[PDB]
Amino acid sequence: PEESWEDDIAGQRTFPEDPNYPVMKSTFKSEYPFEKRKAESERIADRFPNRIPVICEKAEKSDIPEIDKRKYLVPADLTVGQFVYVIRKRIMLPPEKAIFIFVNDTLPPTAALMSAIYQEHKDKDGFLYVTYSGENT
Amino acid sequence: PEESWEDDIAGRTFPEDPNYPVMKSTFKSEYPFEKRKAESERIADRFPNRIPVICEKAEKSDIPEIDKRKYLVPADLTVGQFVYVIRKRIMLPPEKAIFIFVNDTLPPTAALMSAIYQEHKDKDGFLYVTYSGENT
Amino acid sequence: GPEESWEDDIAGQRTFPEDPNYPVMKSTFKSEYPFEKRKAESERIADRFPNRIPVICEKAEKSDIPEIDKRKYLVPADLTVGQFVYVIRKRIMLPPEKAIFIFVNDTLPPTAALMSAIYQEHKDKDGFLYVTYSGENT
Amino acid sequence: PEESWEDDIAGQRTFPEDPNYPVMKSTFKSEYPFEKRKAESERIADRFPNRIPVICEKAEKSDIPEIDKRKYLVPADLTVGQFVYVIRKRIMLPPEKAIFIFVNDTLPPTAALMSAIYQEHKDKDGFLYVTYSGENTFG
Amino acid sequence: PEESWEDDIAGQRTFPEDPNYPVMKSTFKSEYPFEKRKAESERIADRFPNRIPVICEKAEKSDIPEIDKRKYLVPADLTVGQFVYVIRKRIMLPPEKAIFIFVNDTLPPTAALMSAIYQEHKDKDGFLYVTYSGENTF
Amino acid sequence: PEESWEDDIAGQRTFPEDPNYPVMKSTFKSEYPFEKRKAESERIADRFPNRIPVICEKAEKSDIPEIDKRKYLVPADLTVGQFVYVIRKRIMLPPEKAIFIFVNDTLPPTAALMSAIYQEHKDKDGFLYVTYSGENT
Amino acid sequence: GPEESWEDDIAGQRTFPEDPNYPVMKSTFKSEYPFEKRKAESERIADRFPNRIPVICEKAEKSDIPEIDKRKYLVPADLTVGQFVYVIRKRIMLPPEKAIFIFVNDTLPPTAALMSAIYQEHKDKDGFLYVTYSGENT
Repeated sequence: PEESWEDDIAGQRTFPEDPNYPVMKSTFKSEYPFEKRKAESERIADRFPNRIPVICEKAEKSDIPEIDKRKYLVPADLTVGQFVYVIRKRIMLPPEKAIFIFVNDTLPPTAALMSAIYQEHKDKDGFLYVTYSGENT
Repeated sequence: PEESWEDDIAGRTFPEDPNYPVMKSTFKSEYPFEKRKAESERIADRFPNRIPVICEKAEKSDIPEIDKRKYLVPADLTVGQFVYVIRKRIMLPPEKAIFIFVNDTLPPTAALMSAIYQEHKDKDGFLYVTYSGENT
Repeated sequence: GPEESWEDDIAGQRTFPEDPNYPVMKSTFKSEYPFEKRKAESERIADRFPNRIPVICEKAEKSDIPEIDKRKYLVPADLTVGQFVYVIRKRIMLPPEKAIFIFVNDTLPPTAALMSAIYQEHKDKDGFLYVTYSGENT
Repeated sequence: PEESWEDDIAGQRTFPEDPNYPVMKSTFKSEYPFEKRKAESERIADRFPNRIPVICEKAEKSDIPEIDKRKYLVPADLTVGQFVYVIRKRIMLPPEKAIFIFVNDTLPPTAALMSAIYQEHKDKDGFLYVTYSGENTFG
Repeated sequence: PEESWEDDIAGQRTFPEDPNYPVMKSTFKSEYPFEKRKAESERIADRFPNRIPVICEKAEKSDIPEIDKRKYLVPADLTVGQFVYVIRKRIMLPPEKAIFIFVNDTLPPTAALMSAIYQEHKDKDGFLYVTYSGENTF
Repeated sequence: PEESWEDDIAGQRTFPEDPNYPVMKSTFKSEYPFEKRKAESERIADRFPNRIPVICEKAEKSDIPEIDKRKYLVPADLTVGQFVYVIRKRIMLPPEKAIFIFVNDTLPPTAALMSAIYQEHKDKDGFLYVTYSGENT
Repeated sequence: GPEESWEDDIAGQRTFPEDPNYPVMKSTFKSEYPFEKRKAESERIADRFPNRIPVICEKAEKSDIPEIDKRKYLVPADLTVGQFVYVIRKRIMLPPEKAIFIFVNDTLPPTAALMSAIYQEHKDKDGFLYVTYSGENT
């Protein structure tokens, strides 16, 4: 025959997390040496003008959802608030939950342009590093 | 497998996040007078020949923000030059007008920032400047 | 959280361009106010401040000398031209190595002329003494 | 807003002279060749019959106030003293300060008529040159 | 620009005399000691043999105009009247107003020669002192 | 600073008479009544006994110089000629010009004594009136 | 104008020269008047003064005795020569210490002679008696 679809994953209305699923996420900087990161940023900047290459990773201690995407090609004219919404849609965080982002331990203002934040805060490797979190540090 | 760069964000008009909570308060409201006067005193002692400007956006204006509001302006700079410093900091395109206000007046372009400071400095030693995309 | 620190990050700049789109317009004093208002004003101020010459001091249009937002000067009658000139200098923060010139009726008043005497001969029909300053004699 | 009047200069501890306001003082004679000057004095004689045309300039070394007027059309019937008072009014020299005038380096008597002083002391170019000072700069 | 001539003194309400204009000249005899005066007159006689050396000053109480010349080298053949006209022309006294002169408080006749007046009235110091006035006081 | 002597009058092309110098040009007799004149001559007779009191005035039609002295106290022994020289010197008439004197409209001889002239011609008031002139009437 | 004062300023002086140009015609009576006029005059006198001798009395030319302007003398007929001589002496004011002489036709008339008798003998054809006076006897 053929298997039928059944809505049977009711759970005990708390769904426990698997006790032994060992996925070992690392920081972007730790996975790639500096020279590789700089070559990549130069290549992306050349290939995508008017785009800010953002490495966006989750704060270590925050239970805000993760996602497998950390590379964001942000149009230079986007505001901080707009980029934050891009992240929200990507991780599918419901609007009632706050989201915060950090560039070097500071909360960028909503109406600042990503290009300006980049101009001030880009890494020596050419990327803009952004941490996102569900709680203010 | 490494993650690929994708030009997938350019996709209409871009809505603002509904719950991204930054303080967004005025400098004077965040710090008491005595702390502010102490700061301006120290900066005057630390950076001679510099005008310490607290530069903030007018609340009702949709001109971009930036995270810098403390500006150490060389005393010989003109108003117009300082305005350009603000523009480049917030990256306002040149086709868009920018205005600044000291005591609710548009200071002249060719005035020296040192003279504007001498006339308009706050009781706490700072020069408070508001920037805007409009002049209402 | 962390307070913004002061950075001396503007002085090191290679250049300092003037802003290309800061649309402030400086009007002539006479052009902003009708005659009868200005005459009423000069009378009112003269009455309120005896022993004072009320001067409207504005920058010559073609001069790149610094401007300033003060143009109403309540000058002691006993001051000389030179002393008043120094008052203007200090107000606009023009460094002393830079020459400064002023004009009443498009003529350069001599130092040690008294402002009271300059006023006696050159006061406007509206009661103010109009003085133009410039960094380049014209 | 509109700019308000403030009496903010009267309370100054001092009032220095400007260190770089360069006025180029030139004697009237040095500014014009003899031809222009004689032509002018003649024109004035024809146009202003009962008037003595006086070029009145400050003695260089004197601390008396200056003024930008140096051409004085003095009615001929005026005495020296009356003309001197005209100078005082024009430069606003306070009465407690003496003032001196000189024609050909001499102090004319107060009751001489300007017409007579002109008759004897007029320049070859038709003008009467008188220098004023706050002291006797020829004694 | 260039200063223009203005007939701006003639319209004045009044014409007061200056309140602090100094008189550096008293009577000729009192300003110089006798020996200097006699030496001077001798010098003039040597240099000018056909000249009467006159010290001519205004009477004290007279409002007739003054003049700065008090030394007159009068030709000996001049009449009193001719010398009187010389004084009138020097001080610019209009002909409609009378002029009088005095030697030793007396009016010399209009047709006496100045040499004769000198011969009788010369001072001990060699000069002839003449007082002029607009009225007959003595 | 002292006024210098300048020969600035002799140069002149002409020398006009003053148009308004009003000095009385009148005769001694018209200025004083007979009583005052006789009183004066009597006082003089007492005060100067050996002196002849002469009132010497110019003929009015004559252009000869005047002088302010008209009272002459003449030594009794002087001749007419000597007295004439006294008049000439007082008025400074140059010798090349003739001089005449008249007593009662007659030319007295140069060698008569003034005392004799007085004896014959004295006025009723006690004076001797003498007219001098540059012309002979 | 104060009254001229009397001054004894002539007698003082050291010399008293005669005027160098006082030209009075010295002329004898006969030379000035023709015989007809003289005779006519003497006849008029003879009718008008019948008891008077008409004498023309003039000074001798070379004599330094004083002159006088009277030369016509109407002499009382009873006068002696000497009395008439005294009349001459007093008219010319010759002091008595000095001698006086008179001449009729170059001869000295006696003192006690009557003038009428001298006239009878010496009268001119023109009717006058001519007498010359002098300080010497020629």
